[PDB]
Amino acid sequence: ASAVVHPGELDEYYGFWSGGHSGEVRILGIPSMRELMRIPVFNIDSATGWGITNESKRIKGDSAHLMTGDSHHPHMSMTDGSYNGKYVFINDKANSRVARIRCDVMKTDKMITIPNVQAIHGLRVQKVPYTKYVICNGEFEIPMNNDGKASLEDVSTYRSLFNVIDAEKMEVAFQVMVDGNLDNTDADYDGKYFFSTCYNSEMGMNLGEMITAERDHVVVFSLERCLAALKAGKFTNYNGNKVPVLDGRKGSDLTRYIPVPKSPHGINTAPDGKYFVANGKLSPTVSVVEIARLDDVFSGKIQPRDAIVAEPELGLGPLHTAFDNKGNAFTTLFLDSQIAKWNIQDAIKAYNGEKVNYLRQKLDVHYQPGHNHTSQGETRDTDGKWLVVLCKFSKDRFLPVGPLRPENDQLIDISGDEMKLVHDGPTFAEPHDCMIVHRSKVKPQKLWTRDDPMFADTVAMAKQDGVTLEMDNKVIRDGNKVRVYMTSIAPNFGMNEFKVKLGDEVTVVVTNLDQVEDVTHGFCMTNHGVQMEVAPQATASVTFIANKPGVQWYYCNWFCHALHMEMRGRMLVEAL
Amino acid sequence: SAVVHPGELDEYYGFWSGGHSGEVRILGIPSMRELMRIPVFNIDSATGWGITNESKRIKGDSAHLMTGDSHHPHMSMTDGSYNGKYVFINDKANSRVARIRCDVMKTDKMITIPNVQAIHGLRVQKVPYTKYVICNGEFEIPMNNDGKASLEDVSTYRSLFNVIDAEKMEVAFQVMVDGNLDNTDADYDGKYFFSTCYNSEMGMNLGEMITAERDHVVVFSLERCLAALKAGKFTNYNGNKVPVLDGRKGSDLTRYIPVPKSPHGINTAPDGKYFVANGKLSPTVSVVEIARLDDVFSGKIQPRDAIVAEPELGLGPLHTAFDNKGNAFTTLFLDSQIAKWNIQDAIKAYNGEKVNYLRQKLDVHYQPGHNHTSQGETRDTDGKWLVVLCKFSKDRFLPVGPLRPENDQLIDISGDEMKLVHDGPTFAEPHDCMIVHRSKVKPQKLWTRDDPMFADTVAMAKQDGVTLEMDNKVIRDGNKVRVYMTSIAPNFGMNEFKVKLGDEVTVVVTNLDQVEDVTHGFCMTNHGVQMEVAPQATASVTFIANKPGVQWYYCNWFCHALHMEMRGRMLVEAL
Ligand SMILES: [Ca+2]
Ligand SMILES: [Ca+2]
Repeated sequence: ASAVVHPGELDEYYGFWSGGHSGEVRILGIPSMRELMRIPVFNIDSATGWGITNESKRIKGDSAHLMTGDSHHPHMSMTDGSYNGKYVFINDKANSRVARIRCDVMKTDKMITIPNVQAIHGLRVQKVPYTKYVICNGEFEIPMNNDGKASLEDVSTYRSLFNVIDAEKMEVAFQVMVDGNLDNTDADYDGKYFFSTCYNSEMGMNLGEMITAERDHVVVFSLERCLAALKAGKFTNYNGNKVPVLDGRKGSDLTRYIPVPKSPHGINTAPDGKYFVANGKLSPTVSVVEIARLDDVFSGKIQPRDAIVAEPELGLGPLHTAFDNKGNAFTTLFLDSQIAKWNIQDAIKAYNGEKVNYLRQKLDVHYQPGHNHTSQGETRDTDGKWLVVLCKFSKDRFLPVGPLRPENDQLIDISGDEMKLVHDGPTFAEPHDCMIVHRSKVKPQKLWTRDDPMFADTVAMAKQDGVTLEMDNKVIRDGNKVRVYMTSIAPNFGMNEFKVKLGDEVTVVVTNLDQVEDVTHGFCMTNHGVQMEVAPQATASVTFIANKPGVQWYYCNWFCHALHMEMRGRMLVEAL
Repeated sequence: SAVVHPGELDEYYGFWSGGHSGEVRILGIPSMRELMRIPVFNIDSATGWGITNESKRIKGDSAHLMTGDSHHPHMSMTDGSYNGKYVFINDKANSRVARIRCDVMKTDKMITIPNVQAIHGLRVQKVPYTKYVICNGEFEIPMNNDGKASLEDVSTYRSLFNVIDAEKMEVAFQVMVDGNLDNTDADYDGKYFFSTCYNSEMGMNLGEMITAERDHVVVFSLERCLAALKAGKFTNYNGNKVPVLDGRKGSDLTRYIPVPKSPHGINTAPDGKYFVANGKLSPTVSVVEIARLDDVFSGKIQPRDAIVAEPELGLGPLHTAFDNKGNAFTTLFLDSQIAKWNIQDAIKAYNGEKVNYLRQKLDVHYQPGHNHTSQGETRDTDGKWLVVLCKFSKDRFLPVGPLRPENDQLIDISGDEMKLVHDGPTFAEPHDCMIVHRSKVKPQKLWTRDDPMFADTVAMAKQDGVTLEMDNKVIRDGNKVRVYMTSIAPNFGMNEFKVKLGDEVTVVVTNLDQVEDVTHGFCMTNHGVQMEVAPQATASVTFIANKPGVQWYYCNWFCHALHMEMRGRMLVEAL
């Protein structure tokens, strides 16, 4: 289509982007490819104070002390295989966390550390009947009792686990121990199966060992059999936690292993729910599995390789596949630096021995593509309009900026069934993955509400102090703790000064009482490394030590009003 | 045209304030795409800036701060033209100034400015080159801010103007003033600097800060300040050695020009002939003829005689940029417009001639703060592009919840009518930006082993007998362990190493690839530790091995087809 969005025109879709090594999630407008917002997740965000405010530290829980992460796969909750706009889930590979973003407020509301695992890589959502579960893979291999004693160097004890999270509760429902490691994951359109690639079926501890096998596998998980095993008590608990771990190693009836060449990476469900495609990586192929054959693999009527219905050669380094609404597939070729457009039914005919061309087109991309994604492509609403390709090396595509270069997110018009590159988008910190949802499916709110759970503990603290946040400007003294409750209505804080003793632990609680959307305030204590966003009708709080004597100005750092520079007051720190 | 198609390059670099995010951003102009984020005052998960030992060294006395608010990014000049060497940037929130090296596009120096609170305006000396960087303390505090008798005694409170030696990155001197300070600029002669003041009242609340019908612009004579310093006419405060000069009203070092009303921006015209101070609460700007300043200093004329026009423009004038034709573009925050006006016509109208100085008002969306033209703060001003930094985007973009982006609007000014061409959503309210032609900036492609940015790490390795270009070694030092490893994609030079529970582990990684932008990373899983390791760079991080058992480290950057396999084990032995 046209990719130009002129002033006063709106984008058609939201993109929820991996922030990659930055630890954030980004909202893009499609097709303009402009970044509309950054949602802080695993990072310490100076702009909003996410990671330093008390409300955000509470959400981070057991990981509040961590300052970094690597945001991998962002995916939105579905009802009957269509996006429902409620949540976006995102994993941190670096510290094995999963977080949930509420789309009403576009902030992270839950975060959990997955036990018993190291490195959560693939993450997707259950599609059908709705996102009951979020699925994600432990990529690295570690002992279940990883205590630094006899298991430390004993590779025969090392395991990777597949993780099934209750999406609404944001708690791990169960884990499945597998043979090999795990890489990417996806779900069917029936609510019956989940499936993951494995690159280290060898359980190798160095690169050479991890690339010896001509075929690793896709492991398929039967949800029905897993739930039955759980109900029958056929699980183990490890590490003093209560997460049930099921045994899905070879020999189990919970899982089946389909051999796939070679150290495969992406695994992608076709939007008709008929097939999934596993991407060959070191083999110049993709492997196509017919989902309707999985029951026969589980019953032992056919062998796991009998579920493969095509295995077309495409090119060098296939990593990831996306789909249009017409039966075609778009596969990234990392080493050839192309997208291969191919037709699934023709690839099936060719696997059956028919002399038929399945390859439609190869498009040069710039350069070294990882994942690629189509508009609404992971749902039944796939529309065949846009393809976005996440290229890892931008080389000559942008002005030079030094020894660290941006990545290149390339937008391709696939609407004419003939692919045309229309935009090179420089991006920071190597987004891994993204998703594209039509604007009609996402409806954020304009104002916070006073009962929001995200600052409910801070409200409860105020109530214990006898403070009404909507009304009060009060200083509560609790020994060497000081709790300062202030209102803000642009261009004024509700207190012009307050006094504390040197060394006091000061918690400032600010409530923005403006009632107009977009009138964001901030609170910054100068020279203390403290700043935070205070959104309309929100309460936010930060705790710091008053370890600097004398006059210490606080101010509203956000431009909320013509007189915002004058929206400041003094913390007066008395000497001992 | 503002379209940059695939395989075409932008014409200019923009160096953008990251606002409350604490970073600096590099944009392509006119595409308005963000090419890079340079970490400064923030803790950058992508690169490890703020957690690596190299970056904490650079941060010095502020390595413990996790936040900042990056204000005014400006590039060094030679004879009033950008020279591409440095970009300087202030942190208002914690009173710091940092320097970015443009060869590697990383921050190389950072200092906390003493005796002050809240650095707002920052600009560079233009002529004969950027010898000095100039910046303002916005808030008013005692010089002996000890929490004793001065605490509530407002008569002790002061703001200081700060002159930094750009090449040394040390404060050269400070000038104490009456009133506070807001924005600043420099002439094109190397004679004068000048700052706005909104709190000439020394008010401690909003009402008190807006009582005066005129506050002022304070003009600093560089020659007189240098002479006073050499004569020993300075004081030191707070046990530091920064010389503070007395520029209060009546000093020979400064002159105070009355300007209505709580003014904000102050902007030098590209011919060096005028500066414009922006009226804010007064619907005017005040135009000063720079050549009159010597006569203000000698007493031949009085300070208000420096003003040659004070045209009414509209409600809330905040900031002025210039084309290459004698026109000015002033943001009107309250009217939500840009006013295009002609300086010489405004002077004629001030002198009673029946001439219209207002060329056009363009609606912007919405509530503009600063605005900037392409090469506009230099002699190379080309009159092609104007960017306007609007604070409220309202309905301009798809809705994203209670926090909305700002709107950076690109306007084609190359013809007689201003034409809006692009709305750019931006994060965290950029305060200010600059636009430099691509030909003036020439970054390098690879680091070199002698770079000062990791020299202390190299010197540590040398004390251990380690040659970083060759060695994969573990050094044991009591409860400290130093691990030196090479990386050549797709392999680290070690597949595993052993430590004891509770050891303080420093991992030093040197990337030996010789191809541009084959970036590696090092991440210690579940430890909150990750960093960029650029080609030919060394990077290091220190953490406690407080988790027993197998702890995988991996290359988080996609450096090779086999990057997922580029990983090894830290084996943490139980006690
Ligand atoms: Ca393998
Ligand atoms: Ca005033």
